[PDB]
Amino acid sequence: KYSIGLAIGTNSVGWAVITDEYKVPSKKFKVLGNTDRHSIKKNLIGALLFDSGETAEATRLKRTARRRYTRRKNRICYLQEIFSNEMAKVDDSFFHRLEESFLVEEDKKHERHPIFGNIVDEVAYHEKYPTIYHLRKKLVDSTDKADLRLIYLALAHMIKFRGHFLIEGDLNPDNSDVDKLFIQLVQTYNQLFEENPINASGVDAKAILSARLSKSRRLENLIAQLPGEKKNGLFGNLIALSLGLTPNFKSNFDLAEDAKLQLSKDTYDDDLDNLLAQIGDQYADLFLAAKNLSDAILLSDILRVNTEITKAPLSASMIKRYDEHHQDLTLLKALVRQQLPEKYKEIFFDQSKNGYAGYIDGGASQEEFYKFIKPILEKMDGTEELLVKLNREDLLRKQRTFDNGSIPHQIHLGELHAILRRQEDFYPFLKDNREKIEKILTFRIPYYVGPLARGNSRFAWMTRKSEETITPWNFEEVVDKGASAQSFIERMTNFDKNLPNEKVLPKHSLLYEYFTVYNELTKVKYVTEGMRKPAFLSGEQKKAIVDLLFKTNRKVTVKQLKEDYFKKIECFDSVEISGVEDRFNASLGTYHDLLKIIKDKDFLDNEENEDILEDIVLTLTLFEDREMIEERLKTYAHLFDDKVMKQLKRRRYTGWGRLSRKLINGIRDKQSGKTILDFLKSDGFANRNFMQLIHDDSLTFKEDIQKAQVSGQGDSLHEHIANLAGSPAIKKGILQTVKVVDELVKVMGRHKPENIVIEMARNSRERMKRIEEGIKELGSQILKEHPVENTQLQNEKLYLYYLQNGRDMYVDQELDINRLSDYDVDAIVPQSFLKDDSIDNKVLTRSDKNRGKSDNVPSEEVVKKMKNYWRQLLNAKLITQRKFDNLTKAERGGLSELDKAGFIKRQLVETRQITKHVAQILDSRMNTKYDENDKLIREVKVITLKSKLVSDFRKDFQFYKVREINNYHHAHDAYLNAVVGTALIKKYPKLESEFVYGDGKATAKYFFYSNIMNFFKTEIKRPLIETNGETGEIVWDKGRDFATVRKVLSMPQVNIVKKTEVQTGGFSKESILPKRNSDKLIARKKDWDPKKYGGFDSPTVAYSVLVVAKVEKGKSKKLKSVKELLGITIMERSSFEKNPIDFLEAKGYKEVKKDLIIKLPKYSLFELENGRKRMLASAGELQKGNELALPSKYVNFLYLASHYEKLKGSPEDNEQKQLFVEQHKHYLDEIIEQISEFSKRVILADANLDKVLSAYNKHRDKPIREQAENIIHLFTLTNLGAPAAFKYFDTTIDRKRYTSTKEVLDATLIHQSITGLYETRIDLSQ
RNA sequence: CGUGUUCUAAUUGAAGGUUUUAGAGCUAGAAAUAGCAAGUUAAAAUAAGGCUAGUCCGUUAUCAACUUGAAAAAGUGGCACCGAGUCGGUGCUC
DNA sequence: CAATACCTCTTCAATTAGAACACGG
DNA sequence: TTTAGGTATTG
Repeated sequence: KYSIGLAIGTNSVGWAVITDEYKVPSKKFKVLGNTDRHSIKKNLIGALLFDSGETAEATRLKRTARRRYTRRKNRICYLQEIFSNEMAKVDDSFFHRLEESFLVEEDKKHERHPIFGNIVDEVAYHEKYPTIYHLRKKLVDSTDKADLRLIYLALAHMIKFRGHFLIEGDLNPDNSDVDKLFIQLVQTYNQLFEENPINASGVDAKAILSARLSKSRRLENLIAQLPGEKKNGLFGNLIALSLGLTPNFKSNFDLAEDAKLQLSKDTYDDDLDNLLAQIGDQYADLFLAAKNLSDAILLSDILRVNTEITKAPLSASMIKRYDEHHQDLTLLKALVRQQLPEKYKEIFFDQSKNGYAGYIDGGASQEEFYKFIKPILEKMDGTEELLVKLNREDLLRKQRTFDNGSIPHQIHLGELHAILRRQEDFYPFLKDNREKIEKILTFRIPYYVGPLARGNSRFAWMTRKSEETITPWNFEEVVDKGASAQSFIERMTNFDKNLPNEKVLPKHSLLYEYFTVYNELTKVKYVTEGMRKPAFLSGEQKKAIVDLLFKTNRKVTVKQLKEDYFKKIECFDSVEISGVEDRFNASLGTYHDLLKIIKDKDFLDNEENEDILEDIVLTLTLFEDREMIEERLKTYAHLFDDKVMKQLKRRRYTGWGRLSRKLINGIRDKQSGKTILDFLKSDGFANRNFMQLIHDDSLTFKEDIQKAQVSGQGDSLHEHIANLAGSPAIKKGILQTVKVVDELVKVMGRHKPENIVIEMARNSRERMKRIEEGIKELGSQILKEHPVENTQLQNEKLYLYYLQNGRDMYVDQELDINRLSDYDVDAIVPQSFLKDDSIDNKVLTRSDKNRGKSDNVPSEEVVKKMKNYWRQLLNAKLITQRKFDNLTKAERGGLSELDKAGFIKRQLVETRQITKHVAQILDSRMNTKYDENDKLIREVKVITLKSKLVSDFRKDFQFYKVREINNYHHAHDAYLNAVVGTALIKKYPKLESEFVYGDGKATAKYFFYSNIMNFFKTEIKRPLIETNGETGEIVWDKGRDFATVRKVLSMPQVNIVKKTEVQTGGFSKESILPKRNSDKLIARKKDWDPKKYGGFDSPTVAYSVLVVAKVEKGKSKKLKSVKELLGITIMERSSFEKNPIDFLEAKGYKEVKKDLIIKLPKYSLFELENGRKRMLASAGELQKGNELALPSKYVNFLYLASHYEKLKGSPEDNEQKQLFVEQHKHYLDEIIEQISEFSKRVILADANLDKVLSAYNKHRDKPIREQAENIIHLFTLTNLGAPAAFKYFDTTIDRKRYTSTKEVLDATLIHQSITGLYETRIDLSQ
């Protein structure tokens, strides 16, 4: 006789229970435990809060990291295992010192000095070769045998930090001189293209190409010197290509299909080559000439140093940085001595202040130290060159800085190679292992290979040819690499909804194509002059149509049918076709795709070869990497010409279908012995449809399927709640709410509800890049003209201006950067139709009156001027298809009366699909009973509501919601949603299809919805009491019921249950604190004394536990008795559970009482004394446990007082509210008295409270809007949970935390329900 | 069907940061002190660590209590009424 | 004791897959 | 992107 309404949010879940007259019931419960009480009475409405659920994204980037860090450790491992024999010969302990290089001299086992043991020599190496990049030049240059331990020393370093694989190819650093290389291209292109000849013109190609200027520009700067060549003309692309780019010369050679080329991209050498043959072999020389330049320029940025001396440029550059520090370090210090020597300690000796002494020795970034000395360099004179260097960002470089990593790995490998070649003569073992050693630097598992697991990884999927250990060297052979690649993908791709078991067919499969075609053809009607009835296409006719027309054309069209087949074959001079649009919707595209590739039409037609064409496409869809693609294209390799095969690889396919293969031809109807495809071709008489067939009872197809949906019988609840497409947090809530219902029903005597009413409610650097790119494609200097910062664009009217590129969207005029305030944000589509605050639906222009009518999308006039302008933006990606299409819409017709009706509806019916399964799951769990007909006995209605019913209802009925006062409102919001949705479908059963779950003309529809919520009101002239005119049933009573709502709303006691959740996650703050004398510090590794070595700190605690036990005090070690809290940290927790006592004793607690220990999750609740209540938060601290049941009038009063966004109300009413603000303006004192009395009673943090009071007291003069909003601010001290910062108008009130758990220890412990209804109460004295 | 954004799940890379150690500091001066020279680099751990010993796994999800289960998860607590500062009383069942 | 006041690893690359949602045709 | 438990500091 009751109904349950619930609110499901990210962090909260609101529930309620309602009588037959919208009252809320009031039951007396039991209370297990030792306390005197044996029952308590509580209301039937409330909210269960919790911590927001957390996504796996951080954890995965952890998962990734750990797999990542160790592999790098492994590379440093293979060098040693290569080296071990020859290193012991040379040195016994070199490797041992390195492993133990970290340990303290006292704990050091071998000689402290890693490289040579001796103190004297190590000093020597460090001063001939002071930075490891001084050593890296030597052994790529020197032709004199060198100490092996220096050689390994070089090698690991490159391997440990190796360079990025963004670019894959081979680099011959014979490319140092760009001018020479470029000039050589001018030559070979002239020879190729005698008719139009370039002139080199003495461009500082090295100078032009070399420069930092943006990549697109340089090719422009180069073509600005040429005497009159087009940018996109053949030369231009080539030039553009060497600089990393993906130009296109398809337009100069008019290839039918676009021919796009990146040197960097893996698919280049063939790609040009696959292309190159097609333009003649002659050019091929031209591109290589281009690559050779690319190599010389490509590396240009890492070193501008003359190539000619050095075969190891990148490292040589670092030597350069070192020298350019030294003399600028002498000259700075020297200059400071020359002027302002007095302030010289701060700059160098003192770490703290960002001084150079800070820079080397303190936590001072390169950007933190460059902006410290900026005044000083300026303030000083004679430093002018110095200033120039800094502005360049070159002032005092360090060898490791954030940027490196635009160093490709192929010079780090360019330099590994030079060393081995250099010294393999001295040492035979290198030539034996040069390949291995290079392969260590070279080798990266691909993504599709996955973790090299052996059956123990939830994550990995690869499969093994040989079970021997995998080493970079043996890799291809051990891993079933291709097969593994098909495994990568076949776990993230779909299964048929109809058939769970069969994995979905790829999109470009011929069979889907013979299915789509034969299906769209099944309902073609045709008529001619002679016939009585227009009739279906016959089986003979369809096959004839598919074979002739479709197999001959990509697209088959209506008059292709009329004249090509009927006239040609059936000779109907003229015909009428009912079935189709201008052309058939499907096409036999894949059939056509192939015909071009292999040119054997009968082959495609032949049935026997048909499983090849699906295992061609399943392999062509399935794979990304062209080398990978080849492997399974060998299996069918024998038949085709070699020339085709090369062609075959290129046309890769994408996307996947929804239909399987046993469906389309998989299953056979028993009586008729035909599969759907069979059915589709040749259903005699009526031509049944896929949909039809799947519901033809006469047919077995529905029946057979029936088993398929059933198999596995669904899955248990979280197994299902964790597969719904949505927020991780939202799913957590979805679960929690059902755990509420099964109680609320359990509570209501296991009596199922009449109605269950559900609601759900609804980047800093992202803005920077999108603009960054957009201007670049646009090429405007507007970004240059005015620059801005990454922290600035959370303000739209600023941010919008940039996407619009400083021009009026509706006006074609430039914009005032400074006075954005005068201008107006305009939402393209009016808010009344839809509520959109997105960058997608907003625009900024001076006046929002130039778009057009208030009541429509921007006017035809607006589109005409700037439709074109809107294209530059879309291409720039400065706007979007959603943003664009609406903007251009008016030429599509402005929103039709049909459109408007649609928006007004969607405000009220929830079409959000995440809120659907949730609705569905309730129905399924709730209604299990089955009637004699297959039909379902729906005994609980489910209802989904949009927020706007309830949110508006408070606005129009004096039920205002102030979130800030209390956590209560999340619970009122079920109640309202309960009675709203119950009373709705008691007046309009017709809407039950829309509002409840289970199976032009618009203008009126607009009316029907807009006024739907009228009936509650007395005047809009409505009768007080509502009814169903059909059933003679009462639904509403304006007088009695409204009063009831107020009675429910202001109820003093609501159930508010912070979920007790055990803490999880990282053990402690990731930061590694320096060695300290603290027992707080945690030893980073099991041997490493943090007093000695440094450690972590700040461990989080998965749950605390009360030990009532004894410890010894004093020399006597007398055993006293304690009862304290011991938090068990998350490193510790695993250890605890194996045995607590042994673990507990270890801490030193003695004669621990085994039975007494009680696990306490974070957020546990104790009520001590006055009814002041507290939630555990950490072992040492507790949280505000109390809620404020503010009498409503104060709740109502404030909402108006804050006066949010001024007033949105209808004008006459606004007068009505105001007097009451100041009739009851004295209420403000009442509120403070309400906080003031309560704060004294429960919050119990007086030291602050006087402080708070005073702020209000001296601000009595200030207006209510000011004072009024702020009092709302002041609620923050009050609120359930943990202290945070807050202020009155300018006065900031710091928090007061609760610093020990002692006061809990002889107090009540409350273990409540998932609802707060059932409790068990524990008086802690013992 | 086409397209596009957004968000989620997985995999495979790069660059910094941090932490002890190694880069013979000197000149005075009994000393705290005070004069100047030096600084740019490397090694190593990078969740403690687990057994299934992999170039594997190690921060998501799920969690009142009590009886019971390995775990999953099943089982446990009268009703009415009048009233309201976090549930208080009444009558009834019991 | 419990009042104040500081601290909290970061920023980039590449590849697949699928909902969900909103424009067009 | 800011909270809200851990840390040692000062009165």
